[PDB]
Amino acid sequence: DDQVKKIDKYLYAMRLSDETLIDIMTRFRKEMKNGLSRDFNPTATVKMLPTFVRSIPDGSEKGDFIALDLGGSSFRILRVQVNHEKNQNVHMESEVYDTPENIVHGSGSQLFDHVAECLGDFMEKRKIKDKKLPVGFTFSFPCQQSKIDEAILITWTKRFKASGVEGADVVKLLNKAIKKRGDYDANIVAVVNDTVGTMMTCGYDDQHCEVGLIIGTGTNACYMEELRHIDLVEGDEGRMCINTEWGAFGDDGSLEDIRTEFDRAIDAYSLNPGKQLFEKMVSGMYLGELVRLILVKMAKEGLLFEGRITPELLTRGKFNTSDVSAIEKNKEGLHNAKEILTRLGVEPSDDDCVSVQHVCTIVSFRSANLVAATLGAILNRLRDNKGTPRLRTTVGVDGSLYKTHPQYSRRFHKTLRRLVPDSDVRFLLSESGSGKGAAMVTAVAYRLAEQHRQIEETLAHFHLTKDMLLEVKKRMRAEMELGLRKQTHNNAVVKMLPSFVRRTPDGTENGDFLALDLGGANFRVLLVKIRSGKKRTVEMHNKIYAIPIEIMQGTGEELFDHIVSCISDFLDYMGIKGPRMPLGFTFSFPCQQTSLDAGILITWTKGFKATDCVGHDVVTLLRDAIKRREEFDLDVVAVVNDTVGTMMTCAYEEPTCEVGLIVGTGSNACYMEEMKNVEMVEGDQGQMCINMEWGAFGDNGCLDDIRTHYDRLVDEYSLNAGKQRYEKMISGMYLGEIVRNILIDFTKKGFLFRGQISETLKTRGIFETKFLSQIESDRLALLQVRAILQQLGLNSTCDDSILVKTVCGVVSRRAAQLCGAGMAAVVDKIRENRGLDRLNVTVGVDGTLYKLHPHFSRIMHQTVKELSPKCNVSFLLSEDGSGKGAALITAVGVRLRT
Ligand SMILES: Nc1ncnc2c1ncn2[C@@H]1O[C@H](COP(=O)(O)OP(=O)(O)O)[C@@H](O)[C@H]1O
Ligand SMILES: Nc1ncnc2c1ncn2[C@@H]1O[C@H](COP(=O)(O)OP(=O)(O)O)[C@@H](O)[C@H]1O
Ligand SMILES: OC[C@H]1O[C@H](O)[C@H](O)[C@@H](O)[C@@H]1O
Ligand SMILES: OC[C@H]1O[C@H](O)[C@H](O)[C@@H](O)[C@@H]1O
Repeated sequence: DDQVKKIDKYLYAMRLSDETLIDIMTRFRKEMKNGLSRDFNPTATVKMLPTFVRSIPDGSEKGDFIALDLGGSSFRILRVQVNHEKNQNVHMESEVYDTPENIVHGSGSQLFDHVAECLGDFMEKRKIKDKKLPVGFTFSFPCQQSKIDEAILITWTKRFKASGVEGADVVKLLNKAIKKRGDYDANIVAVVNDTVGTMMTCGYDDQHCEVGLIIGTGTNACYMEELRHIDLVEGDEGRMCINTEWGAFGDDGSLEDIRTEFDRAIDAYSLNPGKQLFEKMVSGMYLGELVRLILVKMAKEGLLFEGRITPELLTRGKFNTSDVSAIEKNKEGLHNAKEILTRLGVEPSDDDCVSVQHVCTIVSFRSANLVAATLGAILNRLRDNKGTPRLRTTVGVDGSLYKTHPQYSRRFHKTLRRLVPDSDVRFLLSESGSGKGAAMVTAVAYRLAEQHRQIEETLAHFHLTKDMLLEVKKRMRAEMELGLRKQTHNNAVVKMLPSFVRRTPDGTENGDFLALDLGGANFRVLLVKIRSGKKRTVEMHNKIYAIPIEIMQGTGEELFDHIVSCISDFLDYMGIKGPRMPLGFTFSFPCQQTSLDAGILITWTKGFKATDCVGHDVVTLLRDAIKRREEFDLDVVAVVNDTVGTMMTCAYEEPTCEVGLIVGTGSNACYMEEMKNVEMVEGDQGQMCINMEWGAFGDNGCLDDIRTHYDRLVDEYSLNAGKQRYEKMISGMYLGEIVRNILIDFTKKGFLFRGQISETLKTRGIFETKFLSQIESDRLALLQVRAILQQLGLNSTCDDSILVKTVCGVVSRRAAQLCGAGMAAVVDKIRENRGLDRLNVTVGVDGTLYKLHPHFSRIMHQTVKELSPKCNVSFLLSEDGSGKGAALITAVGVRLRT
């Protein structure tokens, strides 16, 4: 009773109470929250690192893996087969590799060369060098991880201290060392902390396992947190294992009232002074040394060995944690004490043995009590997250100390259960080591890496390099030349059609005009009033009319009768009476014009297919339909492409506007060409607006090297298969179908929607590009991308939505770069043709995809700037539509009759 009582007094501060433990538990509860917070994380001592392991095993894991295990008391390499054969969950084989102090304390290169070598030897011996076994790495040190296959070493701890590793991705260093060998290939697909491996190993057996605990060389814990509490990981969806790195608790000085002189001593002479302070009161690397420091002070005070002090006793590290364990054994402890102390150079008495045993008890029990306190905090946190009165959970544990001390685990469990009386906790020893667990992570990581690889390979076909874009630019220029030249115009796919509009607005136009706008999303009839002079004005009125697909694809007589019926209506709607008014017809299809007011339809594009129209003058068609109605009369003065109307609308105010662009249902462009270059039109004086009909670029195969399997599909299922190829990679009518076809392929490969091709995904048109703009600028819940995808009819996961958003982006980005390259050809032709060093030019633009898409216009302007650097291009969106410009065209037309 005496001795122990006095020893209790001497080490009174090492013998913590339940009140103190509860205090410590509450301090740890607060550090966990700081760790997880985006505000305090940078200055949190308990790092709460995301591990990217979002579940314990589910039973679907299967494969043949290699697992490395570095950082604990032994460096191990294992080959782990999981459900690789029926009636054998797991099968394991292992090897320990001697890794002396000079490697652990030397250079990083030397360290990772050593790991690569042992891995080589391991594969060599088992002849598995060609099996392509995915590798998992258990690396028990704090790491910064943004994905499962990256591990940026934050700080060395425990016995390791190799230069050049802190701040480096150890996957990359390990890859580098293996490459240097040149002996074999190794696919490192996952890195995990040993706490995480333990949790996964135990989780494979028990589905209630939510915590991984190590009490070995060092100490740490991981547990399953809710994504909504993990501020540094995007998403509020589900759970993710957090590696607490609890050894660093108190590094800021918050446990200074618990720490003793002994703690301070061991810390000051360790490899990492002032770091991992909590761990230094708890783990196997330090307990023996704490005991030795206490025995030295006691000896010095003549409380032990009659003051005898040997140099062996004074040698740091000479009394290890194994000695503590031996000494605390029930029957042989005192005897072991005797032998152990006898070897210290002393001649310990029997009382000395009892005293030393008690010092070992106090040190090892304080450790157990401390870990109980911190684990209690994690258990309370889980209980709060689950929201129930009682907590049922399994803690998987590993570590030499916990496995070999004769009393520790018992005492730790007891105290833990006392401190968290609301929990029903099971402790499951991890008898197979971290490797089994690592393998389970590895299996999942490997499966996902294979899916990502295939998705990337598919999407890479849509990526266009700058050089590729410069080549598209070059080809567009080449086709422009072909269409403008007499010799080659007839077999040129980019027709370069004269519009018979020879100048931009001169400011004198004025009058009241009617105009039609046919071919885009909305058919419209307009009334436009233009007034010049002191303060010019334009006044416009319009009405949209529907054109059912049966009339768009019925007979020309029916289509024009419909147009005439809508004009009739609009005249009544506006109260237009009096003499026949001039009218400008914007008809957005390729026409061969012989004059402003004559235009023979060359082919239908987009969704129109009315019969007896192709090869007819559409002004004549309109004129005929007005005569059939025999009511109003009209003076059709002009037939105009929408590109050309758009340009004129923008050039009303901008003298630099000499280009028109449409990116809506279809895509096309127009620009002012010099008459000397327009060889299909007699005259070499002045300019002429040319309707490129650029949609058809590629119809001769010139873009076959960039069209993908999905482009081919869209064209093959289209109304005009083989035609308008360039347009089909850019415009509104087509991007949605490119996306849809990519989604279907990914769903069949099992990368999206659970492998379910929902009858509405199999339905063409459903990926409207209306929803393409919507999906491409979202929320963070992507809760937006969900209602879009569900309304139609599938059921996303947040992983799902993401993929859908990425696919959309790849398609729209390529569309805008393609569009850019064509525009880069047009402005550099204008520049180069006028002999200028730089060209300041405005492009009047319109179209629904251009107007509504969040990134199209930006990406496209950037491309133009990169591909034609000596041109400074301003893109001005029309507010008014083609109407103001069709009216201006009509005014000049009237004027030119006189
Ligand atoms: N909070 C504590 N901190 C340190 N040592 C303690 C503490 N509580 C009890 N002890 C010591 O632990 C021992 C009791 O061990 P315990 O596990 O409860 O019973 P047993 O003797 O079977 O191991 C005694 O040596 C006692 O002085
Ligand atoms: N939110 C959107 N994002 C991108 N493109 C869209 C969006 N909504 C509609 N579109 C596309 O815009 C096109 C129509 O534009 P346009 O040809 O100029 O017709 P209009 O202006 O007369 O309505 C369609 O092909 C449609 O798929
Ligand atoms: O090996 C046990 C623990 O040792 C240390 O404290 C390391 O920081 C931690 O990464 C590890 O989990
Ligand atoms: O409406 C935009 C474009 O769609 C198509 O490409 C039509 O051929 C073209 O004439 C029109 O400019």
